[PDB]
Amino acid sequence: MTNIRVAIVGYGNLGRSVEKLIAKQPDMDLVGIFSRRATLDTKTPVFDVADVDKHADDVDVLFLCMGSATDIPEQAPKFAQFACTVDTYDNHRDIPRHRQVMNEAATAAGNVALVSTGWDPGMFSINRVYAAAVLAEHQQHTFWGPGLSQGHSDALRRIPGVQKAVQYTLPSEDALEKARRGEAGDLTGKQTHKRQCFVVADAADHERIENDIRTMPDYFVGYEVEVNFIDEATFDSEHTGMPHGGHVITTGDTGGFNHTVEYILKLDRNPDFTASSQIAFGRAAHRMKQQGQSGAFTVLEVAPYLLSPENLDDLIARDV
Amino acid sequence: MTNIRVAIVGYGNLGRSVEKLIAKQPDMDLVGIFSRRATLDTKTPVFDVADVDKHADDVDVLFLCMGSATDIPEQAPKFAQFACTVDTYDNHRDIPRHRQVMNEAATAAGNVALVSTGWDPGMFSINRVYAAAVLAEHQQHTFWGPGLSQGHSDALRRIPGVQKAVQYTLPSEDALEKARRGEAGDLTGKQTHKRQCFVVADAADHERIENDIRTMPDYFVGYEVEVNFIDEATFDSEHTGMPHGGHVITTGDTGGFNHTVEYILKLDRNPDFTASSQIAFGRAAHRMKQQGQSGAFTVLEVAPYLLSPENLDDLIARDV
Ligand SMILES: N[C@H](CCC[C@H](N)C(=O)O)C(=O)O
Ligand SMILES: N[C@H](CCC[C@H](N)C(=O)O)C(=O)O
Repeated sequence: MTNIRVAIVGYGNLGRSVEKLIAKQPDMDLVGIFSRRATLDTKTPVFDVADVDKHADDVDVLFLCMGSATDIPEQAPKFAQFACTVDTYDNHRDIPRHRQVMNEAATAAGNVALVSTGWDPGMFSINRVYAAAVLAEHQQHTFWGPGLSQGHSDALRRIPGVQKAVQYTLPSEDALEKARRGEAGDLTGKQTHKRQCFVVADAADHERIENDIRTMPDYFVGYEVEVNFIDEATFDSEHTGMPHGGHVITTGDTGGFNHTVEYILKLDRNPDFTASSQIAFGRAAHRMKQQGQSGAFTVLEVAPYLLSPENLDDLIARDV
Repeated sequence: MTNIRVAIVGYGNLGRSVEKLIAKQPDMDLVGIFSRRATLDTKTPVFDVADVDKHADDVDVLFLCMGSATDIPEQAPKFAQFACTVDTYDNHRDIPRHRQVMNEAATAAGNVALVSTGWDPGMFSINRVYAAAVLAEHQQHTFWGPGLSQGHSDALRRIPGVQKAVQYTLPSEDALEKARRGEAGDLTGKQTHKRQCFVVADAADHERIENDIRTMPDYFVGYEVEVNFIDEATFDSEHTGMPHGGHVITTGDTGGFNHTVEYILKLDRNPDFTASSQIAFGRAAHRMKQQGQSGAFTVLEVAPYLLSPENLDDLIARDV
């Protein structure tokens, strides 16, 4: 049948969310997990990542769930040569480059590669584009949280001396309300979000770790940053959740008439929504290839019906 | 240059909104208005609709701004044979049929036809699809207003004896809040919207007109309907606006974790946002055809980047 044979590459939080979610897909079959490790805390079969070539015939889509600001750039293209790949690559400054290289790779193999999926990048990206396209004269703002930013949390974890750490992005409600009225055109994303950190570290390292957090380009400089050092027991019991979300707000004027477009996401578990998007886009990638296409593609180049497990005609008869 | 020669067919509220808005498009040129009437309250050149064939060489896209529940079904296909057409056909039960016929017509002429655009159908349709696709187990509700429904207002105007009339769709805020919590799964759209009518008519016709409103299939039966008869002076001074909007709310569970997706529109002028969408989709239709495609297409089959006046690479470098 047209049941999409799928495999996951890597096995952290995201890989784990994708695994449990692939089960609720009516047209997908998890064939296994490709890992560097021989044993893994799962019932799902595991193969050495180095034996992908041997499985390149039993797997339709390769969900790249390993990487962050490292393993995806270096490793992602190698996988494009064996199957259709879907990644959630979120380094915004590098997305254009990452897509150029993935493209050469995918087109060269005759398979499709969907890059930088998720909710941001991903769902928020699509929303920014549609609203800005439809409203000729517009103002647009993207707000995150309140909630745990995965990108900022692991940036904190890479700082020598940091044992455990979490980062909460907190948006200004005033800014939020002003953006809805079209009164936030003089404000940028750095002025409308406070970044709150909770870090476990030896007291001897506090001064150094704090300066390192505050002067970290891209992630923290330019932002109002709060740094909280707590003992490990407090970290462990009070910071267990992973909620997140945000708003993409666009306003536009059509001649003395204001229009407000707002997309909102309230997620109880951050990696679970990222995996859900990554999955629907893997269904699209196969459809795109199965219908003859190749190379890299951003979420901006996929027609919405390609993500739906449903027949196009049912969608037009029920959803339009 | 690649400045899209465009023309408008018809000239009511929508045609009028499209005209003023085409001016703020950086890549479009209004060539004229095709009308049944010789004279029109505009500076824009007007041609007899019957002379479209003579202009089929000077016009790239034909914005169909005439029709509603009549002129579009009968007339829309004739125009597909002369240029790319964009319509805002909103008869939900007939959209699938309307697209089948438009398709034969467009494919037969080698040009593209974008059907049923606007905000609903249109923007709300896209949102229903994405959220339902990404969230495997989901609940979805569409709320309208508060505001003036154009479809229901002109349905009222067709009732013999009705001189003037307006209809306001009012959604239940309780339902709204319950949908955000995932507690509205037992409710339908008929139970969550009250339909409020303001009608001018001779007092002799009130009883008959009211029964006709209440028993009108599709538009009013099944809904809680309020009918208000007012004098014309009151109608004229107090019911001049055309605001509208709504929410598409989807919830989903990923294993004990809830996710809420909400798309909201607050429009100060209803036809102005419909025209803004219709316009961006006319830019896409040309791109689709200019890149070799033909037949009818719903908003579900257009990749988002096709609506943006901007270069794809700028979008990926700035918006992803
Ligand atoms: N930059 C955003 C987060 C985006 C979402 C996802 N990419 C993540 O890292 O959680 C924030 O500051 O909270
Ligand atoms: N059925 C919706 C309206 C959709 C929007 C647009 N199609 C219009 O007629 O205004 C309502 O009841 O208010």
